[PDB]
Amino acid sequence: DIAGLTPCSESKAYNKLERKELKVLDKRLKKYEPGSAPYLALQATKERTENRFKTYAKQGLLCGNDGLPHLISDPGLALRFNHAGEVFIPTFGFLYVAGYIGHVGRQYIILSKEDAKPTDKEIILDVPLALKLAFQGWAWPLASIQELRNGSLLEKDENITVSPR
Amino acid sequence: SMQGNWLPGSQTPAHLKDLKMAGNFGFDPLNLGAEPQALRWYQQAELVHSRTAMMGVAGILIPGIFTKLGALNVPQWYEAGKVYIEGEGAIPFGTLLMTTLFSYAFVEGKRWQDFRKPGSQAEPGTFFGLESQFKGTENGYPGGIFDPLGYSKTSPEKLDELKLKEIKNGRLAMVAFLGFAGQYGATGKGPIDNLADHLADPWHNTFAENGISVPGLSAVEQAAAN
Amino acid sequence: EIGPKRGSLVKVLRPESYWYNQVGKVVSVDQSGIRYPVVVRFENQNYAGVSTNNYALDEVTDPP
Amino acid sequence: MKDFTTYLSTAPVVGLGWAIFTSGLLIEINRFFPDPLVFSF
Amino acid sequence: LIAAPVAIGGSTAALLALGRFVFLPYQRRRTDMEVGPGRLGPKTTGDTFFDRLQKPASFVETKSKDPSGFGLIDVLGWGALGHVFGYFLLACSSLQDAGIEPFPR
Amino acid sequence: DVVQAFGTPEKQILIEPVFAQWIQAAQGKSLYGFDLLLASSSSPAYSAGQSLWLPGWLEAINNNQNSLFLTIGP
Amino acid sequence: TRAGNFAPGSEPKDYLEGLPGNYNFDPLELGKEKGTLQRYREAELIHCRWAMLGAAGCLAVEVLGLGNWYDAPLWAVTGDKPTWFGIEVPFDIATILGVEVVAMAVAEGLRNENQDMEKRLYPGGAFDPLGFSKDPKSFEDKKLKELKNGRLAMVACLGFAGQHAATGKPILAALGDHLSSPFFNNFATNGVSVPGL
Amino acid sequence: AHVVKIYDTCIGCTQCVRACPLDVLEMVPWDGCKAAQMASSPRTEDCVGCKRCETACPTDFLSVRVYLGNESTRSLGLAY
Amino acid sequence: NFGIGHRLEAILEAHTPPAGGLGAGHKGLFHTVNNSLHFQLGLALASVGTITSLVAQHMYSLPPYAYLAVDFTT
Ligand code: CLA
Ligand code: CLA
Ligand code: CLA
Ligand SMILES: CC(/C=C/C=C(C)/C=C/[C@@]12O[C@]1(C)C[C@@H](O)CC2(C)C)=C\C=C\C=C(C)\C=C\C=C(C)\C=C\[C@@]12O[C@]1(C)C[C@@H](O)CC2(C)C
Ligand SMILES: CC1=C(/C=C/C(C)=C/C=C\C(C)=C/C=C/C=C(C)\C=C\C=C(C)\C=C\C2=C(C)CCCC2(C)C)C(C)(C)CCC1
Repeated sequence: DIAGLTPCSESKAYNKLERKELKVLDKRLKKYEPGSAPYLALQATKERTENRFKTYAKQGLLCGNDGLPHLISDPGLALRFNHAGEVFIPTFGFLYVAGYIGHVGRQYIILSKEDAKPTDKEIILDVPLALKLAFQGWAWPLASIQELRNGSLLEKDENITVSPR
Repeated sequence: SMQGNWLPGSQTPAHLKDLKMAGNFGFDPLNLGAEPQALRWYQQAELVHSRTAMMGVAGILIPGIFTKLGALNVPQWYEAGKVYIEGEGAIPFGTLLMTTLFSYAFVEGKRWQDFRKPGSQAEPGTFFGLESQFKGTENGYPGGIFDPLGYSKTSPEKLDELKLKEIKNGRLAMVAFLGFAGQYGATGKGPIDNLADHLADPWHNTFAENGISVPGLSAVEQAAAN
Repeated sequence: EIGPKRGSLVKVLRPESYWYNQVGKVVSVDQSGIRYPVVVRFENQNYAGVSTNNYALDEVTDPP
Repeated sequence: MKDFTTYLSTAPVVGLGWAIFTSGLLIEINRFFPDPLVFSF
Repeated sequence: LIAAPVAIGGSTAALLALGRFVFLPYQRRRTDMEVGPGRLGPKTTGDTFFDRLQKPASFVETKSKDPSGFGLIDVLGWGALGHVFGYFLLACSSLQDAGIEPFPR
Repeated sequence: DVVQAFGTPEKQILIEPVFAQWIQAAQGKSLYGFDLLLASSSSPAYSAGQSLWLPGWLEAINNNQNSLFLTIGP
Repeated sequence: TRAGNFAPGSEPKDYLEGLPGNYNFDPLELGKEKGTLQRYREAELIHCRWAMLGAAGCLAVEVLGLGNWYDAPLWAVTGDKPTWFGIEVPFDIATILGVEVVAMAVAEGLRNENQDMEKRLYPGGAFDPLGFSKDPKSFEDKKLKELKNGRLAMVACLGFAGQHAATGKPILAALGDHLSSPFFNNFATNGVSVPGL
Repeated sequence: AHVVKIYDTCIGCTQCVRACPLDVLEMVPWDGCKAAQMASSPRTEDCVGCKRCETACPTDFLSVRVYLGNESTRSLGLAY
Repeated sequence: NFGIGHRLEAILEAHTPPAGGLGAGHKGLFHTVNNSLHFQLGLALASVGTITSLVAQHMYSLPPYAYLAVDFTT
């Protein structure tokens, strides 16, 4: 009960939205025989809607004055109250993959720039080495940290093209 | 030197071919240990993780074994925290956490300054005169009062045999504690009870039959049964 | 004779050049006493599309 | 096969193989699992 | 309420005494490192009527007859500080005796 | 927008503006329930100026009819 | 002349050599280029004395049982007469304010015109009635002192302010609480010291 | 008209005078380059500023520079 | 013209942080601002636009004119 938001389990507007969705989904059920493939698809859609409405509730989710679930973004407020699962862990979940992509791209860039006429490697990819780096990028933050520490991550400006202002 | 192989026929890394280490099996496909000081820091991290894994897994197992034998009523580890929190003569959780963090920060700063500057904790007149024995023999092997029974100041053969044994039981304990966490997460019971279920009924009690470990397998089994 | 060795990598310090703080390979150094006798070749083209440029003696140094 | 696998390592290995793999992967997570909002494991 | 004559007089006497016997040695050192002999010095250089306005006045360098360097302009400034402080104290007393408490409780 | 198109508006990402609501509660807005300073009677910031302009500012900021510090959603 | 090391095995920093109270402190290399280092010394050597005076005042109002340090500046509110050492002070709030803001002004003003660093740090002369600074060995011994207890004084003043910020209790009562039940009455049990307890 | 200036970085490739369809540029003998040639612009008032010489210039940066401004009846390319 | 006051060039040249935090600091900036009219114009326009934004954000939430809040279109 933070930011004036009621929990999804104890929200009247959430249940109103749920029963409105159930009503509009059951409206289309009356135009098909129960032993039909469109009827089976509509029943599967209704089951998925009910499962989504059940799982969104009692999962540390809040909604306020609209029946639509809200997300808590400030860490700490997502820690003492059970709201870390909204954005706290998935932030690191995205960042792990983003650093993975950046690290394997950097590894391919260095390992291609040390090859004769290296401009063709960007249009003519090599698959074994790119896949080898693709399955070696799980420990991307450790490699990035050690490369920053030893100085091979960055390059001396002396060797960087600089605008002549 | 090079003892065994984690994968026979695999191309061992160049920084592991002629490297004198405890439990070196060539297992570094990501080449995180190519840099030497990197390897030193990772060796120290593996040593501390493994040693606290010995302590943790022993706390899992020996009270659990004695509970299975009926000697003591000590509960399983996943509810033991709530058991002590709800106890009568209990230090509060905040006080315990802060005391643990303070003491571990002190000792880990000691170990850290040992790591960055070797033998730097032996500065004279710094820790009540007892710091003269705080010199580190090797990375992660301090010695001194950390070996009060004198089991390390012998010939190097039993010394690095013991180092290999320590790293082997430590890796085993680390995977064992990962297992304890996972098999509480899936089965919801203690590891001794899980071992009893697997010994008494191996086929019907496994990681595959439990739907948390591999989702969608239960649906496959139900569809195949019908 | 008065410039860098032919085939040696040099660093261009000319500010208005496209290859400022870049590394190029010397292909010829003129000995007739002209304004920009050092001729270098770069692996990356400029916006005009050329890869070679001429610089003076003070505009080239050995890269570290 | 050498000439063919040299062509197959150009643009479709990154423009099609990655695209199809990442797409169909994500399709199957969104299919077998329903639509999630909170990471509650 | 505090008597306004005695409050204003005490505040301006304290500020003038501070500015003469206390901060006058600290004063003019900032001017030695601001407009000093080797510093920026003159604001303007030209010799037209619109430049003589920026030139320093004629009554501010006449070696005022005080034993220290306390001139008329310094007297005016420190008296202004004293009047400001006395009015601040009187204003605080006026807020106090009206039954209104501005301080946190 | 595509989530609202598929008839399921509850699946849209509604990140609550916790920072600005926390600031508003720090200014005396009691709607969000954050019992911070200038909204609690025990805070020194509320006590300082409690008889100066707090009963006017609090009355003006707790009224949603005016445009002073409107309630903000996702 | 190095007193000790704040972390055993620290890198020897050459810009702190020879200073009184010399540990190998300052990780962030503050005042490394000299200059402000003299300013840092002349500011620390008086912050120490001011915290010493403040914590002495708090301990004197506590152990003699003449009031509480936080409740001491409460005579201005509600308009009752000030009392020092039990004896009623006949002065007025406006009067004490006036003498304070002119006396500290003249003190800092005549302090500011020393124009030499050694007297700015350690005046002596008129600021030496009994004269225990005459012996240079005892001078360095007393310079190593008043800095250790001075830094401890600054930490103690911060601790007094923080302790009365969380729990509105006298500091002597908090000391008695930590003496009685240390594992139940500590900084982690007051609630607002760390988030989440 | 416009201002056309040639700097000493020119090496006498005599292709900037071919790319200019107005006979603004000319090649004069020089001694600061291997080719012993230098671009000169005697008929600068006939230039329109089409920057074709700058396109044809191989030096980095450009040896021949054309600066716009002060348009006339010949610099605007007007046949009327 | 009087002996008291502050010199802008002295303040600009004096505010140079130690250890080369901003290099030379604000040294040589007084003549740069004074000689260049475009610098003063840009600073004035920046402050004027920022304060016009401030005026816009503060007029609607705190109306200073009677019956201005009732006039919605205004
Ligand atoms: C306790 C020690 C202490 C500390 C912490 C400071 C701290 C500071 N002093 Mg210093 N100072 C000290 C003691 C200290 N002082 C002493 C003892 C003296 C001698 C008397 C001085 C004399 C002194 C002078 C003379 C000056 C300072 C200044 C400064 C400030 C800037 C410092 C600097 O180099 O810029 C920081 C270093 C940088 C390299 C700047 C990088 C800035 C980045 C690039 C900008 C990032 C922008 C980013 C996108 C913003 C995003 C915001 C978002 C909303 C969009 C800083 C607040 C300067 C000042 O007043 O400035 C305020 C100044 O001119 N100091
Ligand atoms: C993997 C290679 C790679 C890496 C490590 C970086 C890293 C960076 N870029 Mg760059 N970028 C890349 C490729 C890369 N970029 C490509 C291919 C483009 C063209 C679309 C750009 C366009 C670009 C712009 C326009 C900007 C950056 C910026 C940045 C910085 C911010 C980080 C970020 O996420 O930016 C965001 C990056 C993107 C939006 C590009 C995403 C494109 C994909 C993900 C890259 C695909 C590469 C591929 C997977 C590698 C092959 C793998 C190998 C195994 C075969 C950072 C320095 C910003 C900057 O300057 O900040 C300092 C900035 O403004 N980048
Ligand atoms: C940047 C903005 C943004 C953000 C933050 C999101 C975020 C989200 N959207 Mg939205 N969306 C976006 C843009 C965005 N989307 C756009 C532009 C469109 C229009 C095309 C949509 C259209 C859209 C629809 C129509 C739906 C979503 C849904 C979702 C959810 C995805 C959850 C999921 O699939 O499970 C989590 C997914 C994963 C964890 C993926 C797994 C990938 C990681 C890396 C693990 C790797 C897999 C595997 C283990 C790897 C190991 C094996 C491998 C080596 C082979 C999430 C709330 C769905 C939802 O749930 O609604 C709430 C939904 O119904 N969105
Ligand atoms: C805490 C403190 C200073 C702390 C400094 C720290 C942490 C320094 C940090 C760094 O080291 C790091 C971490 C790392 C380094 O790389 C950098 C530096 C920067 C060096 C000073 C307190 C300084 C505290 C002082 C001066 C206290 C003065 C108290 C007075 C005057 C009290 C008076 C009264 O209490 C009475 C007597 C009675 C009451 O009724 C009324 C009142 C008025 C309250
Ligand atoms: C000679 C002599 C003397 C005397 C002196 C005197 C007498 C002086 C003068 C005078 C004084 C004694 C003072 C002065 C002052 C000045 C000034 C200049 C002031 C000012 C003020 C002001 C500015 C104010 C303001 C305000 C207002 C208007 C209102 C409101 C508030 C305020 C505050 C804001 C003696 C004996 C000591 C010694 C010997 C010699």
